[PDB]
Amino acid sequence: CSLDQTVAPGNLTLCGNATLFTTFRPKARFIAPEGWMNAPMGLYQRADGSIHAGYQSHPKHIQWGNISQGAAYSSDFTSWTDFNGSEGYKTIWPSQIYDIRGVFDGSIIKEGIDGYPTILYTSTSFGPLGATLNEAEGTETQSLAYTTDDGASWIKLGYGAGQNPVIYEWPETNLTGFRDPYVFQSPRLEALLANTTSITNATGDHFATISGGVHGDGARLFLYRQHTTGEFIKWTYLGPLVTTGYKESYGEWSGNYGINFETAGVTRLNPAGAAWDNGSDTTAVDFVTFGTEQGRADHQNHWPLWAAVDYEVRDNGSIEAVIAYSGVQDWGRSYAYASFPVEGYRQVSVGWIYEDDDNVILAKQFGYQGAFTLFRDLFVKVVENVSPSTPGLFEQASWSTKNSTDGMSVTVTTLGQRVVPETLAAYKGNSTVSTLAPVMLNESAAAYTPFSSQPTDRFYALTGSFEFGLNTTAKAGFRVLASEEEYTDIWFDPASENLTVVRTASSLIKSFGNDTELAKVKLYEIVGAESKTLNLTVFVDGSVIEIYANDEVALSTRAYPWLANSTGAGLLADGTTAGDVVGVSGLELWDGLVDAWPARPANTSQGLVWDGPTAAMYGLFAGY
Amino acid sequence: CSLDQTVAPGNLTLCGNATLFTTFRPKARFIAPEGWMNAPMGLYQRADGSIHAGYQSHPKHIQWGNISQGAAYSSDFTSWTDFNGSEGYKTIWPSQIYDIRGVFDGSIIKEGIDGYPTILYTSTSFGPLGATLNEAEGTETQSLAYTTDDGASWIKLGYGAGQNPVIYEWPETNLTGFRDPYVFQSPRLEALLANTTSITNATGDHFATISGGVHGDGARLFLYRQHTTGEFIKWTYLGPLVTTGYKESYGEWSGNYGINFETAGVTRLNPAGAAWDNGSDTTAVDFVTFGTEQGRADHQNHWPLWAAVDYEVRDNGSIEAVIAYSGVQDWGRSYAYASFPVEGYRQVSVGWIYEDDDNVILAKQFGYQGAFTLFRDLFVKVVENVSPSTPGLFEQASWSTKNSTDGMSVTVTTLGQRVVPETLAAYKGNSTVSTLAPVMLNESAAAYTPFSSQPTDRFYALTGSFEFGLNTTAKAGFRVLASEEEYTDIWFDPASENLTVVRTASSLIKSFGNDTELAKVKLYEIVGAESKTLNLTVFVDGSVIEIYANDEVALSTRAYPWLANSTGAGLLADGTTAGDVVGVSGLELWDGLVDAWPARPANTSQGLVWDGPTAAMYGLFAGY
Ligand SMILES: *[C@@H]1O[C@H](CO)[C@@H](O[C@@H]2O[C@H](CO)[C@@H](O[C@@H]3O[C@H](CO[C@H]4O[C@H](CO[C@H]5O[C@H](CO)[C@@H](O)[C@H](O)[C@@H]5O[C@H]5O[C@H](CO)[C@@H](O)[C@H](O)[C@@H]5O)[C@@H](O)[C@H](O[C@H]5O[C@H](CO)[C@@H](O)[C@H](O)[C@@H]5O)[C@@H]4O)[C@@H](O)[C@H](O[C@H]4O[C@H](CO)[C@@H](O)[C@H](O)[C@@H]4O[C@H]4O[C@H](CO)[C@@H](O)[C@H](O)[C@@H]4O[C@H]4O[C@H](CO)[C@@H](O)[C@H](O)[C@@H]4O)[C@@H]3O)[C@H](O)[C@H]2NC(C)=O)[C@H](O)[C@H]1NC(C)=O
Ligand SMILES: *[C@@H]1O[C@H](CO)[C@@H](O[C@@H]2O[C@H](CO)[C@@H](O[C@@H]3O[C@H](CO[C@H]4O[C@H](CO[C@H]5O[C@H](CO)[C@@H](O)[C@H](O)[C@@H]5O[C@H]5O[C@H](CO)[C@@H](O)[C@H](O)[C@@H]5O)[C@@H](O)[C@H](O[C@H]5O[C@H](CO)[C@@H](O)[C@H](O)[C@@H]5O)[C@@H]4O)[C@@H](O)[C@H](O[C@H]4O[C@H](CO)[C@@H](O)[C@H](O)[C@@H]4O[C@H]4O[C@H](CO)[C@@H](O)[C@H](O)[C@@H]4O[C@H]4O[C@H](CO)[C@@H](O)[C@H](O)[C@@H]4O)[C@@H]3O)[C@H](O)[C@H]2NC(C)=O)[C@H](O)[C@H]1NC(C)=O
Ligand SMILES: *[C@@H]1O[C@H](CO)[C@@H](O[C@@H]2O[C@H](CO)[C@@H](O[C@@H]3O[C@H](CO[C@H]4O[C@H](CO)[C@@H](O)[C@H](O[C@H]5O[C@H](CO)[C@@H](O)[C@H](O)[C@@H]5O)[C@@H]4O)[C@@H](O)[C@H](O[C@H]4O[C@H](CO)[C@@H](O)[C@H](O)[C@@H]4O[C@H]4O[C@H](CO)[C@@H](O)[C@H](O)[C@@H]4O)[C@@H]3O)[C@H](O)[C@H]2NC(C)=O)[C@H](O)[C@H]1NC(C)=O
Ligand SMILES: *[C@@H]1O[C@H](CO)[C@@H](O[C@@H]2O[C@H](CO)[C@@H](O[C@@H]3O[C@H](CO[C@H]4O[C@H](CO)[C@@H](O)[C@H](O[C@H]5O[C@H](CO)[C@@H](O)[C@H](O)[C@@H]5O)[C@@H]4O)[C@@H](O)[C@H](O[C@H]4O[C@H](CO)[C@@H](O)[C@H](O)[C@@H]4O[C@H]4O[C@H](CO)[C@@H](O)[C@H](O)[C@@H]4O)[C@@H]3O)[C@H](O)[C@H]2NC(C)=O)[C@H](O)[C@H]1NC(C)=O
Ligand SMILES: OC[C@H]1O[C@@](CO)(OC[C@@]2(O[C@H]3O[C@H](CO)[C@@H](O)[C@H](O)[C@H]3O)O[C@H](CO)[C@@H](O)[C@@H]2O)[C@@H](O)[C@@H]1O
Ligand SMILES: OC[C@H]1O[C@@](CO)(OC[C@@]2(O[C@H]3O[C@H](CO)[C@@H](O)[C@H](O)[C@H]3O)O[C@H](CO)[C@@H](O)[C@@H]2O)[C@@H](O)[C@@H]1O
Ligand SMILES: *[C@@H]1O[C@H](CO)[C@@H](O)[C@H](O)[C@H]1NC(C)=O
Ligand SMILES: *[C@@H]1O[C@H](CO)[C@@H](O)[C@H](O)[C@H]1NC(C)=O
Ligand SMILES: *[C@@H]1O[C@H](CO)[C@@H](O)[C@H](O)[C@H]1NC(C)=O
Ligand SMILES: *[C@@H]1O[C@H](CO)[C@@H](O)[C@H](O)[C@H]1NC(C)=O
Ligand SMILES: *[C@@H]1O[C@H](CO)[C@@H](O)[C@H](O)[C@H]1NC(C)=O
Ligand SMILES: *[C@@H]1O[C@H](CO)[C@@H](O)[C@H](O)[C@H]1NC(C)=O
Ligand SMILES: *[C@@H]1O[C@H](CO)[C@@H](O)[C@H](O)[C@H]1NC(C)=O
Ligand SMILES: *[C@@H]1O[C@H](CO)[C@@H](O)[C@H](O)[C@H]1NC(C)=O
Ligand SMILES: *[C@@H]1O[C@H](CO)[C@@H](O)[C@H](O)[C@H]1NC(C)=O
Ligand SMILES: *[C@@H]1O[C@H](CO)[C@@H](O)[C@H](O)[C@H]1NC(C)=O
Ligand SMILES: *[C@@H]1O[C@H](CO)[C@@H](O)[C@H](O)[C@H]1NC(C)=O
Ligand SMILES: *[C@@H]1O[C@H](CO)[C@@H](O)[C@H](O)[C@H]1NC(C)=O
Repeated sequence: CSLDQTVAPGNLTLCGNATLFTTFRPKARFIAPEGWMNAPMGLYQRADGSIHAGYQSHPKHIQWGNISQGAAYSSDFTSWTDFNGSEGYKTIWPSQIYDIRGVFDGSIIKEGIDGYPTILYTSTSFGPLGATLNEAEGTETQSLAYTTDDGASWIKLGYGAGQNPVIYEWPETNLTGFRDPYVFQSPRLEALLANTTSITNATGDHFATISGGVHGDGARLFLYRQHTTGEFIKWTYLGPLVTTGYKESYGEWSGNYGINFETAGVTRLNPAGAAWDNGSDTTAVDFVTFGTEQGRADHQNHWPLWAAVDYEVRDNGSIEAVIAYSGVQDWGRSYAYASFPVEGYRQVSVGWIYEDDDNVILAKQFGYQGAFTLFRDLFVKVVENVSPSTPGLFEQASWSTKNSTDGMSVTVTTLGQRVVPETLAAYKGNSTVSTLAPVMLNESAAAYTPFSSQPTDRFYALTGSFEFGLNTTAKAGFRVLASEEEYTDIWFDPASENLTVVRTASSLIKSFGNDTELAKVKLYEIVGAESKTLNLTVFVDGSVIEIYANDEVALSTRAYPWLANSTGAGLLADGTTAGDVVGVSGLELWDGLVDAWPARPANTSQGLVWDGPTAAMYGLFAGY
Repeated sequence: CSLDQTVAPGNLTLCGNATLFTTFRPKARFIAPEGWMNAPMGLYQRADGSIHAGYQSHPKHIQWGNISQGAAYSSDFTSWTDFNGSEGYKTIWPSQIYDIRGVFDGSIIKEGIDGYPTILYTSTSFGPLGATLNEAEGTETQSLAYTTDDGASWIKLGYGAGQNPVIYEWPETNLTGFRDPYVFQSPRLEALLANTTSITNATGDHFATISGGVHGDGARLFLYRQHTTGEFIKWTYLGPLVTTGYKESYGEWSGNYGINFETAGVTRLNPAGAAWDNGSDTTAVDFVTFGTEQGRADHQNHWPLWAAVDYEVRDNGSIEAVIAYSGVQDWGRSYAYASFPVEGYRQVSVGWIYEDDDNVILAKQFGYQGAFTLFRDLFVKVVENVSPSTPGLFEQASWSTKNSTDGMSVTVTTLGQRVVPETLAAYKGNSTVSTLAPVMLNESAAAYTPFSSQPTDRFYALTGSFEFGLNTTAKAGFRVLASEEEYTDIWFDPASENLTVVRTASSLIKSFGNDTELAKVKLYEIVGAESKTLNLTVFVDGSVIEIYANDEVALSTRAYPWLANSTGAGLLADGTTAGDVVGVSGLELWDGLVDAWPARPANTSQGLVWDGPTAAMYGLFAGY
């Protein structure tokens, strides 16, 4: 095993465990110290204002198993500190018959058991578990634990009648899944249900959704309500909140609803952020965010989606969330988005970016798998004075339109996402910032034009505003992690409305994924404008490439170039001419970003272990 | 619910939990503080000379489940103190994927991991588990834990490759069971295998048996040897030690070998007690003790047996224990005998006495189930100068015979059992002792003759020597727990060789078992004697009646008389005449015995709990 990054890569499968630990590793974002991670969980803002972030964790392994909550905290979403207790950075782990198969995703009741922060989580036990298997009742249940030390440790309720697990009966037969409880308060839902509480007797101030579906008949999001305020044992099933069809698709802008939901949550937003009104705010919109499985040919069969919904009250005292429009939270290699409330009327969302090594060829050599996305403020994105001649505008696919009284302009509403300002400020302030001169891309434009200032490593951010003609057929964008022989191309093609990440040359190492990523982006044309603009921001962080367009479209992906000098970046141009010109302005490079884990050494591997021959006997975990 | 024991019992099923806690409860023996107990486990003499006793335990329940090690200690086998830690009186419990279904029986390596006492135990996980089910590999494995605080707590080895569980591969396919590891040192077996260690490479000083069987083909005791001295991870399977047939019986004196062995152990004894010679002691005999299941129509389908064995060395470096003669360790409601070494060349055996409420009618009202037997010294019982005209003597069923050179007398050898002297001394010294005049039972004998001194409660011991004519047809014995309306009759009938416990009148409460207990007892007639003698000792301890004959035959059973005055005792006589006389001598009553748990209050119930609806979902434990 040679680690010489000045020559072509050898057979890297001969390299030892964690020998490639630092080679491709993000430095500027949330990531476990080592080993396997997946979904964010247990997210909450603590009493001191800091953020507690949990994650699905399997230390010293590079595949999923014995799944536990790893945890850390931060005052600014950006610089983090690991918890360190008797189980290292874990704070909840399988320990009881009801959760011994895995401590799955859960969410936080801020004022819970004895007034303490309390997690409601999916406690798993034995038996077939999965949307494509014959799962039975009891395999997935929902259980409580609380913390008396602000997340350093959690105490589970006892096992038994009137204690854990607190939710165990399936609300309908033949479920594809029954997990990922999302607990939330909702003045909106309370107001809607207030006239029906005699029917159900459920009057608590917390609601919970559980994600699942029904075999052969599509996904379901089940709504429960806390039966009595201040009491956390009894949760009353109201009814299905979201019901979709077996592999139903709302269309090209909306992914596919698959067969089963995972990590679903419910929020209410207005243009500024989170909305906590009872329905009286006419600018507020109700949203559900949710993962779907088995409705996609690639990306691990997973779509991270969202929908704007209009609530209807059923005669039996339940709520139907009728989908008004439906979109995609991230178009790339991410999933398991969780959102949580943050002071100052914010709702913040974060997901998991998986690797692109699905055949598990170099995972042991990494010594870890997975990272988070950046933390994102959610809000209602409102675009005013939109031209009615914007192509495809009245499809109203993942947005709504409201015509002006005179019919000459439109107001567009959709889900907005932007990186939390704390992270952008910290990134910029710790980076070498190069403000770049604007560039007209015309007949003289090369295919690739390096920026006048270059990155010094694989940790940087770039932004630019690309102004296109209304009938352009030109393509433009950014090339990143670039040398002569390796590079990743991010293109926007206004004629097709497609944002693509072409990865055919991303790496000389042939075992990593190289499929082209694709997102749809609607450039809402403004009344009186003779052009249309794409604001494109890209974060490069080890192997992560995380792309944001117009505070709306997100696409996370992976690139693993071998060569030490595959760090460059610049502008891409295709079919730009004297007549079909792309004006690029607002160009800026941030080199360095932030060291997100200042207390960690460069190599936090503790080695990898094998569970031994019993892993295959039990049949629950891969064992490595 | 009336608790008036001066009148007939009402409907006691209306009584609350643990309302009958003290009514029938043993006071003079080892018993858990409350709830369910079964098999003794983890038995060892600690460095300070005290005895550590573990037991299969399910606190706050009255059926088996979440099975754990409860523990206590004693300096004299007789007066005990509970451990008290974070889990009350438990010291090992289900906590890992490999043992979450139950911490089953295990035994002690005195100088184990890092020099500490170490338990090798059956760690159970999910799946069908049982001799009549389709069990698979992995459901029962064997794991290690060690104690740094003399049994107050145990630390398990980690889960994984080269750690726990340490034995997981089935030695043969289609096992009926794979549990109850019994670890022991054996100069005998080491000497026998010393010439074959090149074949197996197993040279350690500890052996371990694992109890089981093969579907359709009878029970098996599998022999392992520690691969290397001072190392405890690697155990090498040598071969089957004991192989018996599907429901094979050695005869009327030997129970039935059933389909599967449980709690089997291996020892070597001589007339004084334990023998640690390499084979050079010609007075020493190798014994296996073992439970069998599904070879009995009653007594929970369970026989606690023993066999004298002659070891043969196989060509593959394993040992065949060929059964020379075969007997019964206890003929009544006991099972799960464990034996362990005690200083002064002793091997001490103790079992579990279950209740006689198999339909679980009053178990909740008790608030507990089960107790131990008394602790018993094992030894080789040798009877000299036996008359060749002793009926059935040369059947050599559960004994061996050696003729004198002249053929006129025989030496009989069998397994001896007697209550440990520490317990007899403590019992006698703390009791009101009445030494009773001898009684000739003849034509004037009533059916029942009360002793001249009577017990004052349900805690007493009695002994007597019954001298019978060689051709008697008379029966005699003891009546205990007796009033006019309730009593339990213990009869010996020399003509049939049957010791019986008739329980048709044991209690006015009709839900308890009332079947007649039966043991075979061989009165070895002595050359020149014109009579034959039965030495019969009976311990009455709450509901336990524990009977010993001739330091050889043991029979444990249960009686639950309701009336407060059903405590009396005396002599039984049937068919005694002027000519057929039974001389009773050496009569003595010990009233009171010992308070075995002096620190415990009278009622140590902590209430009972229900596991809730998930118990049936998981399908592992009854849930109460
Ligand atoms: C199979 O068997 C298994 C083993 O038996 C069984 O698991 C066990 O289940 C039981 C029962 O559910 C659990 O017991 C509970 O424990 C809770 C606390 O748990 C935390 O702390 C314990 C103990 O910690 C000590 O010991 C450890 C180990 O040495 C140390 O690490 C600690 O530092 C600490 O040490 C100190 O104390 C020791 C003595 O205890 C000393 O020896 C020592 O020197 C130190 O001084 C830990 O062991 C726990 O860890 C385990 O669990 C966590 C997850 O929780 C895992 O991550 C971890 O790996 C371990 O597995 C854990 O950290 C108790 O709070 C709980 O007690 C209450 O609940 C019951 C009702 O169910 C009540 O009877 C009781 O009164 C308590 O409730 C009161 O208090 C709470 C708040 O405190 C209130 O909310 C409640 O309303 C109530 O209030 C009352 O009192 C108030 C105040 O007075 C009053 O105001 C009110 O009005 C009211 O009256 C319970 O004891 C046990 O933890 C499990 N153990 C394990 C190992 O799993 C399993 O379930 C079985 N399975 C099946 C299928 O049956
Ligand atoms: C799913 O995830 C699960 C959770 O992660 C996982 O279970 C966990 O598995 C790990 C890995 O196997 C276990 O970790 C081991 O722990 C052993 C000790 O275990 C006992 O103590 C711990 C910790 O106790 C502290 O914390 C608790 C809880 O707060 C307190 O109650 C205690 O009082 C104590 O508190 C103090 O310390 C804290 C910090 O640790 C402080 O915060 C605190 O303030 C106090 O100061 C307990 O938690 C354990 O309880 C659990 O387990 C018991 C059964 O064992 C249960 O009954 C109970 O309910 C709990 O479940 C327990 O009591 C460690 O000994 C062990 O460490 C060694 O082994 C590894 C190799 O595997 C080595 O890397 C390491 O070096 C250690 O080995 C050395 O030392 C031993 C002797 O000590 C030697 O034999 C050995 O050769 C080696 O020697 C070396 O050093 C020598 C000396 O320098 C030298 O001479 C030699 O030459 C050599 O170099 C390991 O860390 C962990 O306990 C499990 N936890 C739980 C909750 O289950 C599970 O397996 C996963 N499942 C799957 C399927 O993957
Ligand atoms: C005395 O000790 C007991 C522990 O032994 C304590 O707890 C009680 O334990 C008993 C079992 O011994 C429980 O009985 C079972 O109850 C089931 C139905 O429960 C629901 O209704 C009752 C009555 O209104 C409620 O009290 C329960 O509420 C509690 O539990 C819920 C969770 O469900 C919690 O949310 C609450 O907070 C409470 O904790 C429940 O709502 C019942 O299905 C079950 O069924 C069988 O058993 C009886 C008797 O054998 C049969 O008649 C019947 O046919 C069923 O038999 C089954 O047999 C086998 C399985 O064994 C199957 O093959 C069959 O098909 C069949 O299903 C049983 O009756 C009791 O619920 C529980 N009480 C609790 C927790 O409060 C007592 O509390 C304790 N007393 C005191 C004062 O401390
Ligand atoms: C680097 O990290 C790893 C952890 O990932 C550490 O541990 C190693 O982990 C790997 C798995 O990643 C283990 O590989 C597996 O080994 C199985 C056979 O093991 C035995 O032989 C080896 C080699 O001589 C011994 O080292 C082992 O000894 C250890 O374990 C025993 C317990 O058995 C202990 O008693 C010892 O003390 C040791 O701890 C064993 O004796 C092997 O069966 C398994 O099989 C497959 O995997 C490969 C690669 O994918 C395939 O080629 C092959 O076809 C098998 O594929 C399976 O795929 C699926 C299941 O995934 C099935 O559907 C198929 O049917 C098929 O079975 C695998 O190769 C390795 O044993 C283990 N080593 C240990 C514990 O020492 C490393 O130690 C660590 N390195 C360092 C330096 O720290
Ligand atoms: O960690 C559990 C947690 O993650 C979620 C959301 O993705 O489900 C994950 C899921 O897959 C994981 O487990 C498999 C092991 O077979 C592993 O290959 C995969 O990489 C993991 O993401 O967990 C169940 C059980 O494995 C799968 O059906 C599901 O796809 C979330 O729903 C859950 O709380
Ligand atoms: O506690 C386990 C321990 O006991 C032994 C010896 O008797 O096996 C007991 C055994 O039965 C127990 O469990 C059943 C529950 O179905 C209960 O009804 C019974 O009263 C208990 O004695 O355990 C297994 C699994 O339950 C049974 O097949 C077996 O009969 C010993 O072998 C083991 O270590
Ligand atoms: C980058 O590295 C490769 C391999 O060392 C080399 O061939 C190339 O010239 C380097 N310089 C660049 C891309 O500017
Ligand atoms: C569907 O549900 C029932 C239990 O409600 C179960 O018997 C059945 O096996 C399930 N699965 C299928 C494939 O029908
Ligand atoms: C309420 O009605 C809806 C629509 O029919 C149904 O899906 C849901 O199960 C009902 N809620 C119940 C039975 O609690
Ligand atoms: C919205 O505006 C467009 C363009 O003026 C028009 O075609 C459409 O009918 C309008 N919709 C409504 C509801 O008035
Ligand atoms: C650098 O990053 C840290 C950690 O996020 C942040 O607190 C600090 O303000 C940043 N430095 C600047 C803006 O100069
Ligand atoms: C644009 O994307 C869609 C997928 O939504 C695809 O069908 C189409 O071929 C793409 N067109 C171009 C030119 O990239
Ligand atoms: C024993 O008690 C019962 C019921 O109180 C009574 O009938 C009987 O006379 C009592 N005395 C005895 C058996 O000596
Ligand atoms: C017997 O053993 C094999 C595995 O060795 C297994 O396939 C089979 O199902 C077992 N049970 C029966 C009843 O044959
Ligand atoms: C040794 O031979 C015996 C008798 O054939 C056999 O039962 C046992 O399995 C053998 N031991 C092995 C293969 O380790
Ligand atoms: C043992 O003694 C009996 C009675 O004397 C006799 O019948 C039998 O043959 C003797 N056995 C041997 C081996 O000499
Ligand atoms: C009474 O019993 C205790 C506890 O077993 C024992 O130590 C003591 O010697 C006994 N009293 C006597 C013999 O007087
Ligand atoms: C004595 O016991 C045996 C069982 O071993 C039985 O067959 C026989 O009938 C009994 N005889 C009498 C008279 O009790």
